[PDB]
Amino acid sequence: QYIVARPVYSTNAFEENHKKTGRHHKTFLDHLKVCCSCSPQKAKRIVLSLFPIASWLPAYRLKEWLLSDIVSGISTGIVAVLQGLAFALLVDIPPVYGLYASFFPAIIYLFFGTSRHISVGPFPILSMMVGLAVSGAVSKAVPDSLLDDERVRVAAAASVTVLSGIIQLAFGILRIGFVVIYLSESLISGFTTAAAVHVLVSQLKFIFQLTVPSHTDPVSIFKVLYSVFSQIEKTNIADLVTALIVLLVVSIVKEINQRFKDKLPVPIPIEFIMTVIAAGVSYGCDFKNRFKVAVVGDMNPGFQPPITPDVETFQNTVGDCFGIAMVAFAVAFSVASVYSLKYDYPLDGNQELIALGLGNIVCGVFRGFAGSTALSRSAVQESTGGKTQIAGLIGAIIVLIVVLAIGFLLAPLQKSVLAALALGNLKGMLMQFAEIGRLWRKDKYDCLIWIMTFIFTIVLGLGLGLAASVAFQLLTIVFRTQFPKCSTLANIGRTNIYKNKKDYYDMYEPEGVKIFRCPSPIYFANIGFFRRKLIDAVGFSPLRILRKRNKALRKIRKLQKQGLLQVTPKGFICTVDTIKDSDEELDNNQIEVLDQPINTTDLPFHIDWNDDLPLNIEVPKISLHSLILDFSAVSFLDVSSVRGLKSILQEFIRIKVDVYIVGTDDDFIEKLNRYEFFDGEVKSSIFFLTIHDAVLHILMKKD
Amino acid sequence: QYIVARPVYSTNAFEENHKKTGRHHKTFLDHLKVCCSCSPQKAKRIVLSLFPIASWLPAYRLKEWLLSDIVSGISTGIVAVLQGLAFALLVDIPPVYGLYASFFPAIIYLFFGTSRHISVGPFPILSMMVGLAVSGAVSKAVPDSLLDDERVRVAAAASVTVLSGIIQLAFGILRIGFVVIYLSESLISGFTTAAAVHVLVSQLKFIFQLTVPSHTDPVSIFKVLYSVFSQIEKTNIADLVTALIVLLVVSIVKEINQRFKDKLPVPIPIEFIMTVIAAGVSYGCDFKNRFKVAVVGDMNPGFQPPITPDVETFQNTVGDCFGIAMVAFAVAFSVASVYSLKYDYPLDGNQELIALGLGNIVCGVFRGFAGSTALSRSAVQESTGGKTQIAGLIGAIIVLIVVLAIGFLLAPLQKSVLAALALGNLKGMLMQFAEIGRLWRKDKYDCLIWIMTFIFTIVLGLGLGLAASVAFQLLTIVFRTQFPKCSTLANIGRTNIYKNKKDYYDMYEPEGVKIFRCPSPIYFANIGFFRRKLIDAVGFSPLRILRKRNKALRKIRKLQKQGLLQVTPKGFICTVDTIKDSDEELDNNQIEVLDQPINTTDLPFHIDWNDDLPLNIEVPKISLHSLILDFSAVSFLDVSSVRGLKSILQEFIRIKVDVYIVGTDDDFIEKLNRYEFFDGEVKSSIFFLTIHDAVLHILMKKD
Ligand SMILES: CC(C)CCC[C@@H](C)[C@H]1CC[C@H]2[C@@H]3CC=C4C[C@@H](OC(=O)CCC(=O)O)CC[C@]4(C)[C@H]3CC[C@]12C
Ligand SMILES: CC(C)CCC[C@@H](C)[C@H]1CC[C@H]2[C@@H]3CC=C4C[C@@H](OC(=O)CCC(=O)O)CC[C@]4(C)[C@H]3CC[C@]12C
Ligand SMILES: CC(C)CCC[C@@H](C)[C@H]1CC[C@H]2[C@@H]3CC=C4C[C@@H](OC(=O)CCC(=O)O)CC[C@]4(C)[C@H]3CC[C@]12C
Ligand SMILES: CC(C)CCC[C@@H](C)[C@H]1CC[C@H]2[C@@H]3CC=C4C[C@@H](OC(=O)CCC(=O)O)CC[C@]4(C)[C@H]3CC[C@]12C
Ligand SMILES: CC(C)CCC[C@@H](C)[C@H]1CC[C@H]2[C@@H]3CC=C4C[C@@H](OC(=O)CCC(=O)O)CC[C@]4(C)[C@H]3CC[C@]12C
Ligand SMILES: CC(C)CCC[C@@H](C)[C@H]1CC[C@H]2[C@@H]3CC=C4C[C@@H](OC(=O)CCC(=O)O)CC[C@]4(C)[C@H]3CC[C@]12C
Ligand SMILES: CC(C)CCC[C@@H](C)[C@H]1CC[C@H]2[C@@H]3CC=C4C[C@@H](OC(=O)CCC(=O)O)CC[C@]4(C)[C@H]3CC[C@]12C
Ligand SMILES: CC(C)CCC[C@@H](C)[C@H]1CC[C@H]2[C@@H]3CC=C4C[C@@H](OC(=O)CCC(=O)O)CC[C@]4(C)[C@H]3CC[C@]12C
Ligand SMILES: Cc1c(CC(=O)O)c(=O)oc2c(C)c(OCc3cccc(Br)c3)ccc12
Ligand SMILES: Cc1c(CC(=O)O)c(=O)oc2c(C)c(OCc3cccc(Br)c3)ccc12
Repeated sequence: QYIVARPVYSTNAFEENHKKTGRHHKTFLDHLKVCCSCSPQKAKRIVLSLFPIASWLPAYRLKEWLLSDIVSGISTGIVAVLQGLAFALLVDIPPVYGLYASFFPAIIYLFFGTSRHISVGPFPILSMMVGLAVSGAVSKAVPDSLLDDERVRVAAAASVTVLSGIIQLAFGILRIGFVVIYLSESLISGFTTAAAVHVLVSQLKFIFQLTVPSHTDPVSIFKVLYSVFSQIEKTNIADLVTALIVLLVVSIVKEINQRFKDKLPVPIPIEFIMTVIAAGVSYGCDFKNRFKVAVVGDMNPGFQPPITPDVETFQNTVGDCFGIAMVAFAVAFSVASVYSLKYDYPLDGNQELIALGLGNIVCGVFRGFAGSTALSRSAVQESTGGKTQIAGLIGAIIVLIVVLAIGFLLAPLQKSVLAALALGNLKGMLMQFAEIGRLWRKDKYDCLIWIMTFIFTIVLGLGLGLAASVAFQLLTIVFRTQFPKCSTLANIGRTNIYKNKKDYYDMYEPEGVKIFRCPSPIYFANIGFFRRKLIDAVGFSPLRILRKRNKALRKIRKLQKQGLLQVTPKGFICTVDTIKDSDEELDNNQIEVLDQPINTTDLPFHIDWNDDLPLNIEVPKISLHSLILDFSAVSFLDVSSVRGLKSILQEFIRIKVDVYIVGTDDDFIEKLNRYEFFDGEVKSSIFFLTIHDAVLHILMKKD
Repeated sequence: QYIVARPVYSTNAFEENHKKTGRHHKTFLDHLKVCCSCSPQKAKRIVLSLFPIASWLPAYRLKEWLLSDIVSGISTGIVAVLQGLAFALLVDIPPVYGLYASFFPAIIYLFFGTSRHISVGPFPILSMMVGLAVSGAVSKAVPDSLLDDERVRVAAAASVTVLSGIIQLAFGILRIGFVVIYLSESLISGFTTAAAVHVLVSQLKFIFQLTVPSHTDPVSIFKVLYSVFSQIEKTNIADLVTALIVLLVVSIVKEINQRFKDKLPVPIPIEFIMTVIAAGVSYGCDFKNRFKVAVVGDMNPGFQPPITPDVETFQNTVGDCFGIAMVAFAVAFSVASVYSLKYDYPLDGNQELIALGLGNIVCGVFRGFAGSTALSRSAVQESTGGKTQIAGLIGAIIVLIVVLAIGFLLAPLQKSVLAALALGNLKGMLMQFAEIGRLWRKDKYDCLIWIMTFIFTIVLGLGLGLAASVAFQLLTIVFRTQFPKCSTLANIGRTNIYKNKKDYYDMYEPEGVKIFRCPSPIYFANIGFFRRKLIDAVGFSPLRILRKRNKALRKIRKLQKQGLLQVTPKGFICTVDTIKDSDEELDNNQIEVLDQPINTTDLPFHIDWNDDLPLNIEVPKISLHSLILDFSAVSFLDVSSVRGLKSILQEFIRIKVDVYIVGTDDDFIEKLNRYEFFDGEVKSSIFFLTIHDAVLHILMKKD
């Protein structure tokens, strides 16, 4: 049974009775001293962190990993070259550079990445942001045949990717890799759904084989839809039907692969065996002159010389570069986190940012585009049996083999099989659409975040949609605690349990005592509402009572000066039957005098202010004689709430009702001590430990 | 003394023992029914709210107000015409329209405003924002002698003010007048400081009588500084010296007016006598040909015909219109709130928005600009003795008299005495600069908001700086609770008081029990940090323990299948001296099997998992056998934190350690019931009332 026999504490007698350890809080000098205190072990640890490869390469086990690693590397390399060919078209650049986006960063990641399962490269939505940023750049560059336009587009892509990599490297160096926590789960869901719809709309111009002008940021998806639906009559029926059949069978075989896992190890690489089928069917049968199907151009073999990034493209695409870098880092961290949790190894987000930045910089310098890990490719690599990043090495080797020697294949490719392959990974993100119902029935509040994120992204394009969604998500925090369900507490069962005042039957509030609870932190957006709710719950504005008391005191002093009232130690003689009620109206610049606290030290009679006054003065009465604030859920006050709380406490103290604050820990009172909260009026003895402690102290003091 | 004797409760037995009132929460149908249920009393109340004038005109007391009201009206009218002349110059439009901005809205406010002390009109910040919006509008309008430029500027000003009034009216209709609470006190202070610097820089082109191009939003103050400092040699020494002397005398007299209040009622109207002596000195002595001082042009008497607002200017300045409307409403509410608190009358924010919108619309339709209440003018009107809005009527009457009959005056005005008068009321706002020190020594977190607001406003111009600062402040809200000071609790004095684990000496944690406290709400930005801190405090990742236990069970089952181990009710025979340790490496797509909950029902021996296992299995031991989460400060969980909490609770329950949640009220458990938090695993019996209740229940269950 709950049995306690302790003295009543008030966090002041408690501090005296129980001494503290007196821990020294960390200053600013010692922090700098300890981070700047270089040591050989610290240097070795920081170097190993900056070069994670040396951490695990000597620890590689050469018996149970090589076969699985090489198989996964081959499979992920094939899927990576196919995905690069598909994704390079989203930027309206020649597909050759796609191989670079699937080759250069991954190699760099091998020597700087900390994860062990993801497969670095391009993923479709990042490619779409690259394309949007490029279309913005070329349309804004001041001017000083189509191959020239393609070359300037690829130059813009390289520049934008180099700047994105520079931004990622700068973020990683500054050790601000904790930014990824500002993106909620609901915002991520909404962004994934909107991105799914965006990629579905953007692949249409390849499924139908039409020509669309490169649209811009303000409203992109709807413009692409309009321009692609205005020219249905100019479609290619053969390309449409082949895209539909390959997409349908790819989805079917993906469903079979997901359904059958135990009986089917090393899942069927339908992508390779089907791109080869499409290539073989196109070859010989000539789906380039018998039909008018667009075909991937002749691949020019060999690498390309690096080009310095353009300063003008840096200047014109800064905000979109910030956006693309943040999206890339967030996607990579979210993809790697699941595998890290599954296999239980440490993950360094900041090192991930550094590796991504270096990979992006290297790839962009060599005419590629921004890269990360792709969920579909990473899932393929892991499920095939990927163990370490050596699978990434084998994938890069396969991509290099394709880009160097085996390049005249994939040349008769249908240029729509790639689009269907890219869009076939849309099952998860589109099926995620069934999240409005769950959130609405669950929380009714994160559903608002999801819907607003979806609408904002769809309207604004992913460059600005993410930022607007983040702003709205941050605003929803203030929205949640904008109107706290402030309540009045009361005793239950004549014990030390206190609950809401409209929830039970055998309740008993102590006489002249009202207990208030505000179950949310009080900051700039809450102090007004908290003050209004507290005043309404109490039943009277303390300032009004104080002003009325001051006016009554002034009237009494005036009557005493006129001699109509004689001051006695007990009461007054009141040598008047009835006065004419010559109430005075105080002008401006003098009403503030009524705000001052009342001190009747001159008058021997201690006026009760609650029974009655001579000559029938107003003097409104108050039954409440003590107030306890249940600050058990208050988590932080900064400035405005502190000023409001100080004003409220001064107002209550001045009308001669004590106020007690209950439930706060030592950290809260320590923090409040800095705000100059305490002074000659609001002492430090108003803080207590538990509501029952406060009420017991009140009862002891009163009688 | 603190005496209590009650049974141990767990918010489930407590619910059964103490029945609830069963209050019916308001639905969506009843809310609509009650707001749509029109009633004659409700209609009368809503009409009186929509026309607050009829509320107080019959209640006017024509014995003690009329003299003070008329005096205040005359004084505020003189100061209002002077201020309008000064402020209209900030928009680079002829000063005539300034009178309109000081006349039209105020009259409208008389029939729609609810405040009783403020004086409606233009204030220099709103004029500057109008000027910036106009300069943006004319520079962006597609094209289809100097007076034509002035006429198009005034047309743009009228259009932008009409749109701002429309926005204000729309906001007031929608009853969203609570937006004004999103602006903290620190943000307000920073904005006022930056705006003081802005007005000081923008009055320079009049302080010296030069010519400056109308700069734009991106960086305005610095551009004006450069273009005004490149032409110091083209100044007017007479204008400079006269502006300096009028500034000096007005500052000195303001100082003596603040210092001397009791001995000097109805404060000296220094502005009126100063401008009249400046005009008299200019007249006759001809400060227009003896010197080259720019003067106010010949006033064209009479009103002007209304012009329809321009659609092109409407669409070109939507965002700046939103910004100016919000700034105007916030300024008016902040100015009126102080007086409402001083005189204790009801104040309606939504009605204030409606009145401001109607006034702005009427003024803009009649060729004026945006209007609000100015702190200087309102303070003058109140301190002179203003009692109600009739003083506003008298001020509007004086302005009308000036604009109709006495208009040839103020023509020999010096066009810099007005600038000096406008800038002389800046001391009380520039003295806010000494707020960085107070905040830094006080809170160290709102000082960041103040500095960021100052920098953002200075760099970006007010219209964008306000929005950027609001976004940063909303981000700071998350910043405060991004890294909660998570702590471990322990008993104090062998009683029901629990405190931090590094703050006392005679502490006693119960055996195998760790109590965790997270003193901040857990949302998307906190669940990862909370989980990491909790796991670190406990000392082991539960998932690792569960996986190792599952691996050990699989190995034991394999040995039993091979027959090397014989299962007995107590222990095993273990018919092997030592095995070769043929540890198996589980491949991918099968590791998740180790994640499944443990269930050794088939084996009769209940494995303790803490003493020892045959054949020297790893099986890490855990001393902790019960965990209590002090959810006394948790205020809200939405989705992501709920998912993380469910995962953590499942992980802990599966490794056979009970988990209890303590301190939450009925509202929190009711809310958590919706998130599908409870199921067959995490029952509803894990919630308790107090930490001592939880530990007492643990002790009772254990022994
Ligand atoms: C609060 C929620 C609803 C988000 C706010 C939505 C606005 C930011 C969107 C909605 C409608 C959009 C407009 C809809 C149509 C157009 C026309 C469009 O012009 C073209 O047709 C350009 C063609 C070309 O040059 O290729 C330029 C963007 C614009 C003004 C859009 C700008 C962005 C707007 C205002
Ligand atoms: C979230 C809120 C804003 C509700 C969404 C409303 C939509 C139904 C509206 C808002 C913006 C509108 C679009 C604004 C601009 C365009 C582009 C316009 O096409 C062009 O300008 C032609 C391009 C060219 O040929 O250069 C066709 C109409 C369309 C898709 C509009 C279709 C209807 C849209 C999507
Ligand atoms: C976390 C921080 C450190 C990352 C910021 C990214 C910088 C590495 C980028 C972003 C803005 C870039 C600048 C944007 C604009 C210019 C002006 C440009 O000057 C010109 O020659 C202008 C050309 C013209 O306008 O005619 C020189 C490069 C520079 C400094 C850029 C250099 C690279 C900068 C600093
Ligand atoms: C995330 C935190 C830790 C750092 C964020 C820093 C950025 C918000 C700032 C830092 C420097 C800024 C840049 C400084 C200089 C320039 C060049 C500027 O271009 C010009 O100088 C144009 C001049 C002309 O047109 O005459 C465009 C803005 C930009 C890219 C700025 C963009 C915003 C930047 C990257
Ligand atoms: C991160 C915090 C601390 C500061 C916020 C950074 C940006 C929001 C600001 C800082 C520097 C600003 C830039 C500074 C200089 C210019 C040049 C300016 O162009 C001119 O001055 C053209 C006129 C002329 O120079 O003749 C256009 C705005 C711009 C790009 C500014 C845009 C807004 C920027 C990037
Ligand atoms: C704390 C940081 C983030 C912001 C403050 C930095 C300032 C010291 C810099 C940043 C942008 C600069 C401005 C960028 C552009 C211009 C416009 C330029 O206007 C002109 O007349 C240029 C044309 C010419 O004179 O040839 C004058 C300098 C100025 C105000 C610069 C002055 C110095 C500024 C304000
Ligand atoms: C729900 C509440 C918050 C409503 C708030 C009001 C504003 C959002 C409305 C009121 C007036 C509206 C404007 C009134 C007139 C027009 C002209 C209209 O026509 C054009 O400018 C296009 C034709 C052309 O090119 O001339 C475009 C929308 C716009 C700017 C409107 C945009 C939306 C505004 C600002
Ligand atoms: C704050 C909440 C309560 C309401 C938010 C509404 C605004 C953010 C939206 C609603 C309607 C929008 C307007 C709808 C239409 C247009 C016309 C658009 O111009 C064009 O379509 C130009 C097309 C061309 O030039 O061909 C410019 C933006 C604007 C004013 C939009 C600006 C953003 C507005 C005011
Ligand atoms: C394009 C894409 C694909 C297509 C493919 O990989 O083939 C996918 O499968 O998953 C995605 C996921 C899960 C995404 O969310 C990650 C995220 C985390 C934090 C902030 C933000 Br913003 C985004 C974003 C894009 C994709
Ligand atoms: C122009 C101006 C003058 C000049 C004069 O009247 O002579 C003044 O004296 O005070 C001001 C104050 C105190 C201002 O802050 C009010 C505010 C409240 C809430 C949000 C925001 Br954003 C702003 C804004 C402008 C002025």
